[PDB]
Amino acid sequence: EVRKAADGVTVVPSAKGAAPVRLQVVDAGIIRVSADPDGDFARSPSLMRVPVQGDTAFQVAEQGDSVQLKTGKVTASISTVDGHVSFADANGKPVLSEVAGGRSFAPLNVEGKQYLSVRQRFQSPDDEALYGFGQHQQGWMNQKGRNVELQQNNIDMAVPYLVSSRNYGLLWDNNSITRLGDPRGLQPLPKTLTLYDAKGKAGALTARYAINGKHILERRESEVNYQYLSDLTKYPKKAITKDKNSRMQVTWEGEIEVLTGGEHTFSLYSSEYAKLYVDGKLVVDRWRQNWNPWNHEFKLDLEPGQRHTVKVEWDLIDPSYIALLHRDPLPAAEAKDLSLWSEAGQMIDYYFVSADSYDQAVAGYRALTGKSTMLPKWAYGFWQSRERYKSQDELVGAVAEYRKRKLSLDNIVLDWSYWPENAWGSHDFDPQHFPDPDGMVKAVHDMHAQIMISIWPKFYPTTANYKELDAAGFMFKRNVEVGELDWIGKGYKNSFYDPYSEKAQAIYWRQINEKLNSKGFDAWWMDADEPDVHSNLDIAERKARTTPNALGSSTEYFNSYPLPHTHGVYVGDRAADDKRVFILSRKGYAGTQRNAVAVWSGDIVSRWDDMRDQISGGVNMALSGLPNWTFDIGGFAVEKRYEDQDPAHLPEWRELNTRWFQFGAFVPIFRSHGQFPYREIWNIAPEGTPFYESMAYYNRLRSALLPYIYSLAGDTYQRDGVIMRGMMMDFPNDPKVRDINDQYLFGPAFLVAPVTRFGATSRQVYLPAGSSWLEFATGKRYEGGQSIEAAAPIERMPLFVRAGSIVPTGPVQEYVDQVADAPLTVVVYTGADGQFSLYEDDGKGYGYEKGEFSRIPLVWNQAKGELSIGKREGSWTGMQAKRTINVRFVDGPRDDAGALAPKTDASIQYDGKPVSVLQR
Ligand SMILES: [K+]
Repeated sequence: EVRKAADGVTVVPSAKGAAPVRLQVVDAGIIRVSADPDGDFARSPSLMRVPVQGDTAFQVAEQGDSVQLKTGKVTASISTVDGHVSFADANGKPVLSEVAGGRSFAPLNVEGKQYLSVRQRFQSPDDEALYGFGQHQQGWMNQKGRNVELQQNNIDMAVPYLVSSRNYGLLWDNNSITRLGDPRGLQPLPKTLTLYDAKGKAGALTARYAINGKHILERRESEVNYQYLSDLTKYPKKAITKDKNSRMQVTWEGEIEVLTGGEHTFSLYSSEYAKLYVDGKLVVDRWRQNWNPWNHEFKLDLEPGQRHTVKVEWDLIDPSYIALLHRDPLPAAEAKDLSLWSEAGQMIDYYFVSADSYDQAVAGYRALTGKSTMLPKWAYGFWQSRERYKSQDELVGAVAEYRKRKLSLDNIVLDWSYWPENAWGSHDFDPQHFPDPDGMVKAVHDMHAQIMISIWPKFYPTTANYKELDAAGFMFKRNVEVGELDWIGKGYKNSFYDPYSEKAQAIYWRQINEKLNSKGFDAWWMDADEPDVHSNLDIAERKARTTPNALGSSTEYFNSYPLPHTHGVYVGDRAADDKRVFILSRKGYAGTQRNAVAVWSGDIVSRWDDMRDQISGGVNMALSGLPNWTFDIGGFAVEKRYEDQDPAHLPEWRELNTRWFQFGAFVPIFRSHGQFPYREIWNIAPEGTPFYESMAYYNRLRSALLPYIYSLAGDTYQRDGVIMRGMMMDFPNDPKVRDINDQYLFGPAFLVAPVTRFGATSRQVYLPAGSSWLEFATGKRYEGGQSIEAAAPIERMPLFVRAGSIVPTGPVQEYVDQVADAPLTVVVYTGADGQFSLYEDDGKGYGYEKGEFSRIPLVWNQAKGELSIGKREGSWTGMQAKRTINVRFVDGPRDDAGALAPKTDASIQYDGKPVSVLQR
């Protein structure tokens, strides 16, 4: 049967067991595909979707084995035999096809409900590149051929939108644990491997337990598994020590042999120090803080009948976590497919986005899930934070010292534990350490800074606020019922609230409005919203302690917690006054950009590996659709050699933080944070060192680049754009940029290549083909399509500017708008044609929604040597009707290249009427 609707068609395939399939035209280039064994297409209401104003017109043709739906941009074909869908572009060129017979549905019976675990396979060629699907920690730029599980965790963020080099995007509308690649996930070591111990006896590896390097006991183990709290009960009791000094060690040693040949993948999930050798070669060498283990993946080509040695070396403190897990190759018929799997839902439901560019793929995500709210302009200046300022004098003193040193600072952050110890969730202030919070806020504001404060979803059962939420049915009960104690003092019972209902959101915000917003705080730091009820619980317990919610089970809704949670604060803060909202959330999700939510990569560590990993994490985050993203400059948690401030390791501490500070100055939000040692510029290193010189320079350069940066921020809303750009976005025809994991573009102009090795004074940098490049620090010109050894002394990061870039700049400022009516300096990097439409607005309220913004077109014609400043369009409260515009040309080596106050070459008065500036 074929049934036509006003917005698409439903096909009931003739083959036995093939599911009915429905197509809906959302817009000319956006097609919804739903497949449901029952044929009714009933699902829980989508959380990520917003309505779309689109052209839903289409034509139908029915020919033989297929039904064709045609829009102005797409032809979608449906098999009448098995229902499989294939998409072609306007010219009939194939873009993406489902696998015929490529759907899977399996029953899942949990929490009194019935769900389907669903899988869709698509045909995928060897040369397809894939990006997005959230923000992850393997250092993978390209996701092709990789296995990636969406499971909200401290440092691992789920957003189910994927982008392809084949000119499409896919939104997978499911809120449960989800898998790209292998639908099975990671297996215990012996499931598809034969094991031999250190004496060659089959069936186990040899495990040895030690305290302070002294052997305690040895035993055979067929699994390497202390992954979660429930697994720790098997750790040998005589091998445990809780001394403040003392450490523990475990080794596993033996050999593995596979049962089927091919590419095998692995994860060493670990905290504290962990090494792994295969065939004598070191393949994992990692440190994380004991309470935040994560996956460290590797892969090997292996064939049956051949043994390979394995040696795991773990050095830990109580408690720490480890697991060695494995995936064997999929069947050949499946192994090359693009596969998407979800644990719980009602049907397969996804959206095909036709995309002539990577930019258009991101724009389709914003159409489907919401435009990205504008953030306040001050959010794009420098943020200073600490875990934690322990008194209001410490916080205010940090602001005062930035001002005394004339460094640039816009925003200061107050972390957790400002409340009385036994009153988490009251939002009260301990008067010993915060005697006058209203005065704290006023003192910060009087120094022209904004203040953000930590608010968790966490409540102690003794607080009035807990009891209010609980009496209304909006407190998860299990964590308090089992008596789980947190880490504060002697340990406190606690739980987290249920954000899914609008009544819960109203209560949560009302408590915060009365206690905190009334005091003038500017921004909300919405931490731990995975939610992180008790760290390192197994997944069954995380689910049980967050269920039921107002809509259903935490199995159906495992990844969606931050969306309603941040929504409630966004709506309440926006209703309370006319200023723009700012939220920093530890997790994003599909749609969170519509609630004025920036995100960060979580409690990563002060390690060069983690720094490097954030480059590909940030690029994939932007291609997933979330444009306001940051990290802790220098890392969150630190090894003992850094916390104890061992002078032997001070040079590396300073060099890591300096390189990471250079990098942070060129990501969407610029923010210093972390655990002790203190992270303010002068506490990293004193004035006189190259570290201080470097941090001060990039701190001030950021303020001069604000006109450029904020124009990009305007276009995250106006043009559904991004700020951090993968190199493939602007060079989609250069295959060499598809897999490079340590370079990116900061807007259209700046190629950024952070230095991630101790003692490096240079690094290799690949310059994309098709453009020439100007070295920011010197003006030296380099042709595209080459790798160079770029100079990188401790104090400077490799930075190159694309020929034809127009970069609006201003004077160095200690805070946003310090100098009112500042002159604008347009810097033109010559060598090709270019254009840049400068967006400006009041930076403060929602007037831009009603058209209160201006655009000044800037056009550079390389043949003529002419910068055209076009007619201004639009106006806003506080706009400069007449203004000074300086112009500076960089066409090659120049002595003041990269200077904070460089020489200008022309200066004109602009009143909105078009004006031309010639280089000759
Ligand atoms: K507001």
